[PDB]
Amino acid sequence: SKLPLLTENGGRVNRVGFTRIAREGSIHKFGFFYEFTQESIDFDSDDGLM
Amino acid sequence: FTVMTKMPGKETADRNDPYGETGFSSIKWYYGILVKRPERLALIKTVAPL
Amino acid sequence: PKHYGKTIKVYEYVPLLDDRNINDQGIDASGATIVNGNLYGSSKDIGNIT
Repeated sequence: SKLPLLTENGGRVNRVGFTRIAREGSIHKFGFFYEFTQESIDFDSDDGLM
Repeated sequence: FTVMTKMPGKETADRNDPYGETGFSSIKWYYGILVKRPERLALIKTVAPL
Repeated sequence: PKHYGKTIKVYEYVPLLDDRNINDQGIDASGATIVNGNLYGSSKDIGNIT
């Protein structure tokens, strides 16, 4: 019932349209740290601690 | 398929629109089939699960 | 080796994300001192991790 049938005379029949969609996404910030003293490095038993 | 495109401008500027502010694009074709041996087309009709 | 007593010792370094990592260095995202300093440790729960 919806086929776009034309005739010999043409004319403005069977007009169509279009649409589009919008997607989105966002970024976020992260991080962490740790502290130490010089003595915790120099006098520690393990020289590969850091 | 025959595709006819007319962009807005002097291409579509006529006595019904001196400014040529609109365009269009159309597609048309002819199609038909000749069924020679209908008995060689087989069809089963059945219900389908949800 | 001789002249070192009867015992051998060795260190094991725990990963940061580990329930075995119990330390007092934890400061949370708000800047407040917290009991654990291993983030979510060994947890696999989405709610707890978030």
